[PDB]
Amino acid sequence: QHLVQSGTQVKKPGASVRVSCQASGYTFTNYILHWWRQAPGQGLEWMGLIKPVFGAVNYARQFQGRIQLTRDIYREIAFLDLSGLRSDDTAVYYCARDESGDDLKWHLHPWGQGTQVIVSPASTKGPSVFPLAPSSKSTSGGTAALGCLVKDYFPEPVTVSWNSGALTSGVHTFPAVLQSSGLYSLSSVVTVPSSSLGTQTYICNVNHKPSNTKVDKKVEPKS
Amino acid sequence: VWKDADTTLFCASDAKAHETEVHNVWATHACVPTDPNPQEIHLENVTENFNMWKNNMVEQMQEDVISLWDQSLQPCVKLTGGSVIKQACPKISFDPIPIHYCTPAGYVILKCNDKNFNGTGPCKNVSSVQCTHGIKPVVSTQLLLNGSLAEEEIIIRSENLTNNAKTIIVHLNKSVEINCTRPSNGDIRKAYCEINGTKWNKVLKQVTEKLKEHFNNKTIIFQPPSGGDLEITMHSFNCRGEFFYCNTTQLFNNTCIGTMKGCNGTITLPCKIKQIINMWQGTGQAMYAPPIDGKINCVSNITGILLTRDGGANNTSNETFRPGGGNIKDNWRSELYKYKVVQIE
Amino acid sequence: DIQMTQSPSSLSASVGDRVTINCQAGQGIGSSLNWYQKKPGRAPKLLVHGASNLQRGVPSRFSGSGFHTTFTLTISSLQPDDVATYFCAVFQWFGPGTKVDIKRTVAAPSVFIFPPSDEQLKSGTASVVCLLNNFYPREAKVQWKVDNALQSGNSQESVTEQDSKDSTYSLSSTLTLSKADYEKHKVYACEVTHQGLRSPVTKSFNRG
Ligand SMILES: *[C@@H]1O[C@H](CO)[C@@H](O)[C@H](O)[C@H]1NC(C)=O
Ligand SMILES: *[C@@H]1O[C@H](CO)[C@@H](O)[C@H](O)[C@H]1NC(C)=O
Ligand SMILES: *[C@@H]1O[C@H](CO)[C@@H](O)[C@H](O)[C@H]1NC(C)=O
Ligand SMILES: *[C@@H]1O[C@H](CO)[C@@H](O)[C@H](O)[C@H]1NC(C)=O
Ligand SMILES: *[C@@H]1O[C@H](CO)[C@@H](O)[C@H](O)[C@H]1NC(C)=O
Ligand SMILES: *[C@@H]1O[C@H](CO)[C@@H](O)[C@H](O)[C@H]1NC(C)=O
Ligand SMILES: *[C@@H]1O[C@H](CO)[C@@H](O)[C@H](O)[C@H]1NC(C)=O
Ligand SMILES: *[C@@H]1O[C@H](CO)[C@@H](O)[C@H](O)[C@H]1NC(C)=O
Ligand SMILES: *[C@@H]1O[C@H](CO)[C@@H](O)[C@H](O)[C@H]1NC(C)=O
Ligand SMILES: *[C@@H]1O[C@H](CO)[C@@H](O)[C@H](O)[C@H]1NC(C)=O
Repeated sequence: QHLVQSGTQVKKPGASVRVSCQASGYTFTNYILHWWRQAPGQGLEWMGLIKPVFGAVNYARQFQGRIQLTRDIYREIAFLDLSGLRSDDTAVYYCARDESGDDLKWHLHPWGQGTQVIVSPASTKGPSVFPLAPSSKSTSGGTAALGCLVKDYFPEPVTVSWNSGALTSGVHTFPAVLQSSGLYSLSSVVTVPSSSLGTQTYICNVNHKPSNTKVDKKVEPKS
Repeated sequence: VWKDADTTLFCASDAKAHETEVHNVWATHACVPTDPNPQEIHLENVTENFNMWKNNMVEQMQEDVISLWDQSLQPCVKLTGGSVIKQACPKISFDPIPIHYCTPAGYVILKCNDKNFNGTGPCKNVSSVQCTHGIKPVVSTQLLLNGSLAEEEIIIRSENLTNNAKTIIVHLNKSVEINCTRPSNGDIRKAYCEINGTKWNKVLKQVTEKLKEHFNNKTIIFQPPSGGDLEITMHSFNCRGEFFYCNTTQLFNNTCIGTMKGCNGTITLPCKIKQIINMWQGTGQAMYAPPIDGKINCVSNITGILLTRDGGANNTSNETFRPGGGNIKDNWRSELYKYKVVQIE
Repeated sequence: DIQMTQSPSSLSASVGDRVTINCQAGQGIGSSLNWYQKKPGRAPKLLVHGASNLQRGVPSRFSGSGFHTTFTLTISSLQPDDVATYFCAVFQWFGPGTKVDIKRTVAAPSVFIFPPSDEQLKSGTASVVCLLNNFYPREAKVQWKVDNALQSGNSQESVTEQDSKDSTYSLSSTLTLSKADYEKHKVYACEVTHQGLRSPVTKSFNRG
């Protein structure tokens, strides 16, 4: 009972995008698929449904003339085509199955893992990793704070680990944010005991696969 | 005293054991003869509730039709899965015949007799029969053919009108003949359907007026199907063993619903005959032999329409309906609506 | 549309406590209401369908009830993996939602401030980061002061998910200015206001 969706995709404004949804465990022709999307800072909205038997559809009124729901009854895979992409079309697109079956009661299970579609005029850019060097700012007795500022990267996402994963204690990698410049930015900090400074090395490992970027940033306190 | 129950039914018909037509052949070995003296008992003071959208009779009729088509229609090639199946494909005699569904000993079929019955709710006038009326298993999309008509007013059938995933079933009270013909003697697959526009548009207007009663007097608008295979985007049905595909754009002319010229007269729907079709069983595709020679003609009574309402927002002005179909269980529900199986306790 | 309302907007409770989430309807629904669990980065998860029927696989601690207009999702014993937004839904109509976290005794945030690095200033941009470490409840107000002047519209903050261990949050507010705007002022302050703070904490520094 699984629905696997295609990887995240980045498109220029005005282009088009196709999102696939591979069904796995069940009899594909027996259940209806619904399509949803959720923009950041927004609720879920229904885009349309599709009936695998004859490819029957029902598009949301606001997507008609842009949206095309199709499937492959043999491959057992559904598709979503959206043309004339806009900035507000940047969202996480979902496909879900109506487990109720023929009586169409909108019992949605399971869901796809969600495909992120980013519509931006920006091109792929590697991140700039800056240090948040520990200073005289110390709270909770010993424990001081240090981190890495990951600025100006595109597109999502980035991964951050410390000391090749050997350090997870006190680590807080924050959810990225989208700056007005069109690029993303992320902060990852880690609190460590003050006495550990100087004696112990702290390096944040930043990986940005969309640009094949791997950065080993050593963070040490300013004199 | 009784309760609702499900049981394995059996079918009855007046099929001849000598006929080479596929429906007669199947009904000969799968069904029993029709009861010469059928019994019907009225039940006074009895107010029973029905629900056409949850009736196991529908699921059982579907299984029969699945069985019928599987062993009747022999395509040349069967495009199911990765494997292909080539086999002999002789043209066959094809004409649907009435089928009665009957309950075994210990059960009985309750029949609603309310003229204004929309498939669900209670029924003040209930009777009991052993077998249903003769029901032809006519497989078609968009338009219901050779079925029964509603008494008095036109009936709009829906489980939940707010559920736009659900298919709406319009039950007409006046049949409209559709005249499909493949002329002899030069595209051998070109066909056409003749329909009296004056009669049709008069009916279609009354349909919108009835739809207005279910949607706060809003504006009713018809649009072609948003997408899908040709079987549902067009009026598809089987005639004389040949699969017809007719364009219904002219059957839902909003202009004709709102004393003009061009709406009165014979409407001619362009039709095609396809050897490669999509199987409604959900199996896949199947290629058949090229159409037979001579004049291929079918005359049917349009007794119902399958519709699908649109969703979304930013409307408030109008409601949009599109010609539905595809799931043939809807077809059976349009006939098995006034029946339900109960167990006598 | 079908009007959907959930109350309250957010909800807190300690581990092992009972939680009831309300859902109102603008019109009659009967039992056609379903419940979904939504976590960030995760797909929606069906908990209860048909108003009262529990979805297969979902633990029995979840309970659904309601008819017509009134509907209620109940969690008999709150667990840390139940920290999510919960939605009641009718067909394609979703409710506003209800955030639910684990309640903890109030914990004041540890405040740390970070001036922009040497490297970043060489590029021509300045970023000041203010860190709020391990606090509850999540309701925290961070205000930037630049030479005793309140700053807004040029700061972006981010919060982590609630810890499944100590039930705390962490916040990261970043103030971004150009190098020219940065060299102009001396004092850069980060005022933090939290329930666990009797007086608003202000951690600052001077440029240099
Ligand atoms: C009720 O059903 C009977 C058939 O059983 C029919 O003849 C009659 O018109 C209906 N009306 C009533 C209530 O008699
Ligand atoms: C038909 O009438 C019944 C009476 O109980 C009502 O409940 C139902 O909503 C109606 N069906 C529709 C949807 O037209
Ligand atoms: C079509 O309707 C006419 C009456 O209008 C009727 O005589 C004929 O039997 C019908 N055709 C069918 C149901 O085969
Ligand atoms: C069909 O039903 C409509 C109401 O829905 C009515 O106006 C019309 O007269 C009916 N036709 C017949 C022949 O009774
Ligand atoms: C159906 O249409 C064909 C072709 O015009 C015609 O020959 C035939 O007489 C028509 N049948 C009826 C019943 O109108
Ligand atoms: C078509 O229907 C109209 C209205 O009933 C009728 O006047 C006309 O005679 C019909 N045309 C035919 C049967 O050729
Ligand atoms: C039906 O005919 C109309 C008018 O030519 C056309 O716009 C439409 O595409 C046709 N439908 C199909 C699916 O063949
Ligand atoms: C609808 O009917 C009008 C009558 O004026 C006619 O002009 C028009 O061609 C029809 N539209 C279609 C394509 O069915
Ligand atoms: C409808 O009924 C008529 C008369 O019995 C028959 O000739 C025709 O084949 C039927 N139409 C279809 C396609 O079932
Ligand atoms: C669907 O139909 C039921 C009766 O079967 C009714 O009580 C309910 O209000 C309808 N659901 C919705 C959401 O309209």
